[PDB]
Amino acid sequence: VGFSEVVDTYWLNQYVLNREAYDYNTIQMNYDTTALLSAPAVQQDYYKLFDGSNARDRVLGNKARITVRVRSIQPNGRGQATVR
Amino acid sequence: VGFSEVVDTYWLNQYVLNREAYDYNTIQMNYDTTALLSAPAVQQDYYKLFDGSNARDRVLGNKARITVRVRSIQPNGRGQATVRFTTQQHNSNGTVEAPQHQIATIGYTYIGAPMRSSDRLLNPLGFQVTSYRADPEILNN
Amino acid sequence: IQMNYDTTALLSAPAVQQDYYKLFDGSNARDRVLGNKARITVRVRSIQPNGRGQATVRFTTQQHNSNGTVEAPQHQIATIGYTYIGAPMRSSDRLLNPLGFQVTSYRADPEILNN
Amino acid sequence: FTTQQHNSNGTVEAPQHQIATIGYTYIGAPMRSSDRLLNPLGFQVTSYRADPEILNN
Repeated sequence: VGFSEVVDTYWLNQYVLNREAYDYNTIQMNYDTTALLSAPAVQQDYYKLFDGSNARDRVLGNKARITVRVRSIQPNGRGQATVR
Repeated sequence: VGFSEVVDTYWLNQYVLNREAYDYNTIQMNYDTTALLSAPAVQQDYYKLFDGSNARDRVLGNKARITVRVRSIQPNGRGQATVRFTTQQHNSNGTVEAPQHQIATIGYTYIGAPMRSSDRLLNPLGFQVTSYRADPEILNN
Repeated sequence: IQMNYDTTALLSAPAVQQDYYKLFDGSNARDRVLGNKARITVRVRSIQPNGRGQATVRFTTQQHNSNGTVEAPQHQIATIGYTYIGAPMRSSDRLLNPLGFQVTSYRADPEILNN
Repeated sequence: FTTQQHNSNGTVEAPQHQIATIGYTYIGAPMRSSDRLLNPLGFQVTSYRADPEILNN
């Protein structure tokens, strides 16, 4: 049975925007996307932002939302870039 | 060891194109259509784009126009999809501005068939945007 | 027009598509007569189905132009024979006609306003 | 044809415009006094529909 700069700046932008932004209505995709674009260490740091009494899910919840936009990204080396 | 979307993308396209686009000559239909395909919260956000001194109606007016086209839409969950599209500005002097790339995130549902002839002939399915945002795409290619 | 043109073809049986394409051919082509000097605005007032793939469309039309003038509006009635061919299998078609609407017969005559 | 609604509070609704399509025949004179004094010709509708008129004027 069983036998049968352009590219990096895009990812850096989408990562920051989705990571930092928040909307009760779309966050499940941004949340999973951020994790998909994060090393387990990073994923955990991110997941923790939605934990405890100060969780983004409780602080913003469905009462407030965060809008994020990237102005400029410039790579600076060997796996490293700055996002403004 | 050896053992080892069609309908929603249409509405999302038509919504973004009509919402983001502008032409003095056709905007009344795109404007009403956008509202018809929007939750009151969303409708208000949209209506406000035509208000004040920076209103699309005053900035573009009948001097400049916006052309919008959608490249690709991919649903990602439970009332949510990503729309990848472009936009450009044309004007009365015959010039064209460089095209921009944008990505919209749309939260949506359907409210069923409407009960007015002026609505059913535009949105029979009941498509409704409940949340909307669109950011510039950064072409880090 | 490029989108309306392709959309019309997308919603038309080959026989109908050809009838439509021909309106843009020859010296009397819409592309030469209207070109970029004049434009046509169309709005539908009412549609009522009457049978088995057939409906009546009551609509109006008017011509606008580059000199800022407008011709008196005309009234027309279309008779449309139609079916559906199901969902298309190309992204360029499904994002325009997912239902498969297709006109199999088409005519539109002037309305005589005997009011 | 046209149609309008009036009511007990003395108000009147805006008139609407409609168009009927009538399929018909005649069945000849009826054989009852209560019918011949109303439809002696035998008029009979065999199919009927009426849709709103769209005043695209």
